[PDB]
Amino acid sequence: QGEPARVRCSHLLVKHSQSRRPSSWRQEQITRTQEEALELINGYIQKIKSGEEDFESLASQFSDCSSAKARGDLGAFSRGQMQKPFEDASFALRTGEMSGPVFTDSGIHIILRTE
Repeated sequence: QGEPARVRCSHLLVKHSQSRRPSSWRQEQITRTQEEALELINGYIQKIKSGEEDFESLASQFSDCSSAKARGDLGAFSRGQMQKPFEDASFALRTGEMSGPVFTDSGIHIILRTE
């Protein structure tokens, strides 16, 4: 009750060979396994938690989503606009919180709720 109509999120996507589209601006063919993507995701999370790296800086360098060009920013979205697992994870975050690994048809994500 009272939920905001929209949230704004940045994310870092690591695709794998069973992503809906196993290709990105980084690689014409993404051949890593889902487990390898999860290992990379957990490595990125650790780098962010330790303060060695900034979330948006990692997303701009390493996210397999075209939103890497926007430093991970997807913009604001309402319910029904993102894939259900991503939507649910996003709306479950408090503003400024970062998720753990989120599994979608696109790959594995880290999500940072920015608004």
